[PDB]
Amino acid sequence: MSIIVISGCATGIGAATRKVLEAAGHQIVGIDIRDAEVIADLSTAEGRKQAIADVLAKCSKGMDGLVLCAGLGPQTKVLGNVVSVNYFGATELMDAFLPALKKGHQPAAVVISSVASAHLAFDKNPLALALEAGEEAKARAIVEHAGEQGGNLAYAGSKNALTVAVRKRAAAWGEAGVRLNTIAPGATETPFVPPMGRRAEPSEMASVIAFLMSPAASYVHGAQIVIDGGIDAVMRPTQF
Amino acid sequence: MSIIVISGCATGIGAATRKVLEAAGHQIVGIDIRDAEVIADLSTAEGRKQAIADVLAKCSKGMDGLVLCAGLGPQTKVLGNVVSVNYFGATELMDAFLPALKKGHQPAAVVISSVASAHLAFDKNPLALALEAGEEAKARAIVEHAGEQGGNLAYAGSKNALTVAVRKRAAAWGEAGVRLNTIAPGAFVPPMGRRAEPSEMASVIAFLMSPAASYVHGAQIVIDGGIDAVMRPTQF
Ligand SMILES: NC(=O)c1ccc[n+]([C@@H]2O[C@H](COP(=O)([O-])OP(=O)(O)OC[C@H]3O[C@@H](n4cnc5c(N)ncnc54)[C@H](O)[C@@H]3O)[C@@H](O)[C@H]2O)c1
Ligand SMILES: NC(=O)c1ccc[n+]([C@@H]2O[C@H](COP(=O)([O-])OP(=O)(O)OC[C@H]3O[C@@H](n4cnc5c(N)ncnc54)[C@H](O)[C@@H]3O)[C@@H](O)[C@H]2O)c1
Repeated sequence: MSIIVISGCATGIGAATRKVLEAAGHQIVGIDIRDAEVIADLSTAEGRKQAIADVLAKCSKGMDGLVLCAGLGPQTKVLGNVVSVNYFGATELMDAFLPALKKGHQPAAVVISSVASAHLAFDKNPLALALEAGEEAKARAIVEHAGEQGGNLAYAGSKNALTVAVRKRAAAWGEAGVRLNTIAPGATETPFVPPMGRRAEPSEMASVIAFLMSPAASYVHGAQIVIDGGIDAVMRPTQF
Repeated sequence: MSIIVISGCATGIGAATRKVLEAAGHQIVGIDIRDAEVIADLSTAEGRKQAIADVLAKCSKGMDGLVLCAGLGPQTKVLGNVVSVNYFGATELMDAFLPALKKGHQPAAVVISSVASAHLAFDKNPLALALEAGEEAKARAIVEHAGEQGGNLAYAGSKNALTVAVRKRAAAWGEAGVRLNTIAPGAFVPPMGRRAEPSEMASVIAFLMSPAASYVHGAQIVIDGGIDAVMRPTQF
C-alpha cells in the first residue's frame, strides 16, 4: 500500500530508519548486500542497474518514499568503491525512482550525505566534474591515485558532490511534486541525553529522517539537515 | 508543568508555534507587544530588560523551551527597530534565559532567522562587528544612514549576524546541555510551487523542540520550498 524504498537497509541508520518507518505503517523495500528484499552491491554500474530494475518491479504502482542510506567510509580498502556507492549508488537510484515517486502519496526522499560534505568546496572538489559527468572510472582513479588520505578525499569528495547533486535536483523534483532533502550525520554509534560530547544512536538519525519524510516537513525541500550535536556550528559558525 | 517561552507569539510563525506547542501539552509564556502573557517592546534595551525580568519571574523554577519568533521585515518604518528586534531582541533573551533553560527537562531552543542570513557573508556584514559588540545605537545608525534599501541591509544583516551568534553559542549551550538551533524561513515561485503556511514553519519548530531532534544542535534548518537549493546549490 505505502511503499518506502531504503538503500543500505541492513545496518546502521538504514536499519534504524526501516524500523521507524515500518512502525509508522510503511511497507519497506530494502536494498543491500544482505537482509533486503533487493540484494545488490551498488559499487558497480551493472549492480545498480539490476537493483533499480528489481526495485521498480516491486513498485509498479509507484512509491511513497525513498531513503538512500548505502555508504562506505574513509579507510575502505578499495577507495574506488567509496565513490561508486556513495555517489552513483545514490544518484542513479534517485534519478530512476523519481517517476515512481511522482505517483506516490505525499512523496518524499531523503539522501544520507555527511557533515564531511562541507569540509571541501565543490569548486575545489577533485571529484566534482568527473562525478557530475558520470565518469565513474575516472572518479575512482582519482581517489586510488591520491595516496595520502585518498580515503578522506573519496569520502568527503563523494559526499560533497552528493549534497550538491541533490541540491541541483531541487527544481526538477519540486516541479514533480516530490520533496528531496539530505541529512548530514556527524559521529554515529555504529560498530534523552544532551548531544554535545557524545556520539548519536542510529535511531537519532532515523528520527530526523522520519520527520523529513512526514507532512511536518511539507515545506522543507532541497535542504541539508546537519545532525551532529553541534560540532559543525563550533567549527564553521559563519559558514552555513 | 512544561513551560515554553515564545517571543513574537501574537502573529505569524509565533502564533502558529504557540498553537502546535499547546496542542502538545505545553504551557506558553508569550512575549509580544500584544496578546501575550508578557507585553514588551523588544526594540529597546529597557524593553528587553523588562521583558527578561517578567519572563524569569514566571520561570523561577526554569523553563523547558524557548522559541524566539519576534521579528520585523525590510520596509519597516523605523529601520533601527529591525536591527534591535531581530538581533538584540533574540540574543539578549536567549543569553538571559539559558540559566533557566538549564534547569529544564530536555531543554531546547529555536531561533527564527531567515534564508536572508545566507545572502551576506558575516565578514562582509556592515552590522557584524557592531552587533557582536553589542553596539545597538551604532547598529541602528548604520541602517538608518544606509539610504537606498537600508531595509534589506537591516534585515539580511541582522539575520546573518543572528545565525552566526546562535552558532557561536553552540559550544556553551552544548556544555549547558541545552540544544539551540535556528530555522530559516524562505522569505518568486519555489520548487514546491506554493507559499508556506505559518503552520509549516511551526511543525519544523515542534520537531526541533522534540526528542526526535535529540542530536540536532547548532544547525540552521532551511524551510523555503527549495529556493535556497536552486540559488546556492554548492553552498551549505
Ligand atoms: N557513522 C558515521 O560516522 C557517519 C557519519 C556521516 C555520514 N554517515 C553516512 O550514513 C550512511 C549510513 O552509515 P552507517 O554509519 O549507518 O553505516 P552502516 O555500515 O551501518 O550502513 C551502511 C550500509 O551501506 C551498505 N552498503 C555498503 N556497501 C554497499 C554496496 N557496495 N552496495 C550496496 N549496499 C552497501 C551496508 O551493507 C550497510 O547496510 C552512509 O551514507 C554513511 O556514509 C556515517
Ligand atoms: N514567513 C515569512 O515570511 C518569514 C521569512 C523569513 C523569516 N521570517 C522570520 O520569522 C519570524 C516571525 O515571522 P512571521 O512571518 O511569523 O511574522 P509576523 O509579523 O506574523 O510575526 C512577527 C511577530 O513579531 C512581533 N514583534 C514585532 N516587533 C516587535 C517588538 N518590537 N517587540 C516585541 N514583539 C514584536 C509581532 O507583534 C509579531 O507577533 C521573524 O523573526 C521573521 O523575520 C518570516
